[PDB]
Amino acid sequence: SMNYFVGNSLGVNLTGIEKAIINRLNLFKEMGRPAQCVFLSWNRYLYRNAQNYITSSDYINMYDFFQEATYLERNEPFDWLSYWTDECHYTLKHVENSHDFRIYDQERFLMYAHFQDPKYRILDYVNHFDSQRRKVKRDFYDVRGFLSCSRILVDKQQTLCEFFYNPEGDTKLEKYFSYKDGKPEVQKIIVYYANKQYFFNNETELGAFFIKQLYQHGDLFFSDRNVYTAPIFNLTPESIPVVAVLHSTHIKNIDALDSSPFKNVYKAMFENLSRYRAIIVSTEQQKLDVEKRINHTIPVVNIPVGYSETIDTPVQTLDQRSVKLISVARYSPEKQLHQQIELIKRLVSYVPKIELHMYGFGSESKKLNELIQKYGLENHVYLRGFLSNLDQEYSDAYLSLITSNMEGFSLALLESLAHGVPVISYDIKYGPNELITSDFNGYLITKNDEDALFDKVKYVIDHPEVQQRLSKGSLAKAQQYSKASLIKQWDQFVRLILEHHH
Amino acid sequence: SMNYFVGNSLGVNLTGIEKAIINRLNLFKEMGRPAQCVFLSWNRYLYRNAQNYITSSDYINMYDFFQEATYLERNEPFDWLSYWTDECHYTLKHVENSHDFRIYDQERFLMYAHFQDPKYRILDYVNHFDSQRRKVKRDFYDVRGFLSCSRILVDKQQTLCEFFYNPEGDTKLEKYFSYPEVQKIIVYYANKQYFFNNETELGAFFIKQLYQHGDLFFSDRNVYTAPIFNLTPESIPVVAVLHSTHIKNIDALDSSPFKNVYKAMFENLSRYRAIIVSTEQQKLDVEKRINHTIPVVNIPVGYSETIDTPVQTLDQRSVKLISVARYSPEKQLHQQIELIKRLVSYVPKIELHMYGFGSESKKLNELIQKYGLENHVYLRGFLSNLDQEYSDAYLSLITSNMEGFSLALLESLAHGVPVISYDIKYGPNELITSDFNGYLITKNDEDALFDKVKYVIDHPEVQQRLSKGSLAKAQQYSKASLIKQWDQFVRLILEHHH
Repeated sequence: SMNYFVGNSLGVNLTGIEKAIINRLNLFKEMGRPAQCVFLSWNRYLYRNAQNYITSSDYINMYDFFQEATYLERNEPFDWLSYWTDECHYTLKHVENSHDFRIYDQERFLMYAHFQDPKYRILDYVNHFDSQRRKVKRDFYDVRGFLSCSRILVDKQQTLCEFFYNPEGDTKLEKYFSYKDGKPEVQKIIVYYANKQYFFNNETELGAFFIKQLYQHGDLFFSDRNVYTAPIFNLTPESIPVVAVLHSTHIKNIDALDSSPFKNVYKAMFENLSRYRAIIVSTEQQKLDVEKRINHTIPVVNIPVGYSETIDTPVQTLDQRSVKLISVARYSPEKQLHQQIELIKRLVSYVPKIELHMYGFGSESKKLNELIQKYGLENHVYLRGFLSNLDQEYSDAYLSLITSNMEGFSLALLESLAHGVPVISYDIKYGPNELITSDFNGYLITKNDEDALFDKVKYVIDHPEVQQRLSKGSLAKAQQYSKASLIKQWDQFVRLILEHHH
Repeated sequence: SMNYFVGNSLGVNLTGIEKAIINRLNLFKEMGRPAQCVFLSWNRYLYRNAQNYITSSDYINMYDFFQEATYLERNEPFDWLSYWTDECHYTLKHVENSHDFRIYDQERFLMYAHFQDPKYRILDYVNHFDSQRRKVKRDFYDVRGFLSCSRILVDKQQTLCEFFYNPEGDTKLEKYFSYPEVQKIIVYYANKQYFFNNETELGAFFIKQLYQHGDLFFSDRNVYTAPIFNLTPESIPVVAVLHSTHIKNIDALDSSPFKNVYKAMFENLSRYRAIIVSTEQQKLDVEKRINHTIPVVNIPVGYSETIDTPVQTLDQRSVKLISVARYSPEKQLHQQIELIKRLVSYVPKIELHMYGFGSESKKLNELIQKYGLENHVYLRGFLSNLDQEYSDAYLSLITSNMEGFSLALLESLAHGVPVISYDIKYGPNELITSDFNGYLITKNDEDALFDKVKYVIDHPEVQQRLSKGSLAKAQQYSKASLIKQWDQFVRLILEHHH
């Protein structure tokens, strides 16, 4: 019996869903339930992107599966350069300011080679040219070393068809494209599997075929990238049990709970709820809203998307020479970080040793820097940019701020609570109510009530014994989200879902 | 050491060059010199055409070579319809008036299939369709049963590229097209990749792989093979064979341009060890024209086979004239009909049988009706076997304005049938000595034709003597005489090359 967490891919910078799937895999491994990540998209770098987080046997990519490259690792290094010069007698001309080379057979231009690294150890692509220097084919290499896909071009280097190979060079898939809105769109897929040919019109049908090949009685699927995975599961038999996992607000308009359309990404799942054994959400609050909206037609369960490590590091080493306020938030409009500048503008009068450090990045940085300069707050408000590790930043933090008009469950806030940093947040869906108990580990403020925000922040600055009480509540709150609590939640859920299904 | 006879392919109906090549192969095996026909064009029906003439071990096709399907025989039958329904669960809808099918997966139209046989044991081709019914790919099957080439289509079913497979389905060649001509050829050979701009370069590459020190090449289909040989090294010995007149107009020996099919050869004479022609008469013309730049050698393009049928069983009942000639303008066959219109008043039981086919059928047959000669002149059409037709043949007629070495003439002479021919190039002078085995007549002199034909009919003792000369002329062009000429030529060509 295998648990499959179905997403799309892994990027160089992991998304929220990608992290959620990897975290869930690590819990199932600790727990001792077999689990694997399932990836759908063709990604010839996926093995590189996965290397720092999961083992080869921890995932199945759909294209790797039909290419007979599932569980395959990196080949011995190959020096294409010596092969082309010593064995093939080609002339290699380096392209300056690149890891590229033009390949000639005497005066005849044959190929343009791109290497990923400047040591020329990772071949990326090789373009082929005809007698008129038309680019007719592109060979795309997997980071593991094998030729993954040849792309046949027409007209102005438009994609016509693609052939996907196993590591030995046998064709295992073919895709044919027609252009729509200036982009290639799949019109046909052929697959060589089980000594047969199979035919599909699109990647959703191919996806559905792939799910059916994985499944054995006892297995359980999680639909984690629902924009892609729900249409797939919708083309599979109800005998295959699947749980829909929501990673964001379920509706376009959070203030019209009953009547807002569902988010476009969840539309295919919500329009076929009877397909799904349950929905998982991150917060009790979202659970109650979704259950109400779908009239309890299937079970809805809240399971946090991550867990807290108990901290051994120095915690709360404060001094009264600096009052340090923190925000861990993308510099995006929804976070309303300008309001935190306005708060410090008002507060500095009453203690001028105040500092606000804002950890994140995005489009709003220019506007935030202007306001800082405008208010003369350059020795008080810092845009700290992105910091992968925040652990030293939490030790002297007095208080976290959230001024967002919308939220999701925050692993960032969970980590700052594990470090004993209390928080004052607008009362907005979803996540703040999950991680904040009024007067226990922080305060919830009426959305956009800057005056109430000021009064509450000032109250905690004026009452360090209240700060210390809230800090102890922050440690206690974080400990409810332990590795062991999450395991127990996951174990019980999987047990009950399978019993009901069978 | 191998002898290679390089043509292009084998049609349904073998051409002159194709028969010449197979005939020459037979001779070489008989004398104990290894010989193989070499073919160039992709032809997934080639094994079917070769079947009744040569074994698979007697030829190398260039596409077969790189597809690892040379010396490969027909695959054991395999039921496509039992695969598509029982193993694949597809649905087939027959198309009216065809050996075709539409393959559907449930309601989904996937493929258009096309067989040869009504036993549907020989797949021809399968068209693949996308979700919008666009024809994306055509699969072309070898008559031997393996999938040979997939063609990828774009736009208005235009050829973008083609993939050639070995029988196990490995890609061995790729071709890329712009508008449709080849701009690129990839071949997977000897554990690497070779690149060419066109099929002439692919041709030269193929020749270089075939050649081992001591082999000899013959260039038989020169319009294709000369340009190929022109891109191969001089260390590879090749002889050009001319199977026809070398110039567009035979009356301008000095000034006439070379035939288009022979240009690339004559414009690179030093590449060739020699030229072979069928007649001494042609040899002397070509030698003169090229200022003896390279040897020219006359070797007949066939031989007189041993007689296994009765000969010269004549009867006063009927005087049987024959013509063994394509029904073409150059054979000027109406002249023989005219000859009969004139003779029939002197020889009431004369008959003329004309064996052949071509454009002139209707004109000739109407001329017979016009002269009331339906009891006297027969358009016999094409006969595979003419052995029974010669036994009662009094004489053969050639009234052509132009000829080549005639296998037909050699056959009828081997049957003791003397011949009255116009004295035109080339072939008659080779095979006819006047007053020995027949008479040579001034071209288009129909009065002189009438005079000699009537003379031989009026004097049966003359016909008997010209018959004994016919058997003797045929004996001179025996298989063994032809063997000895080829044997010495090959040995002498190779001797001088090394």
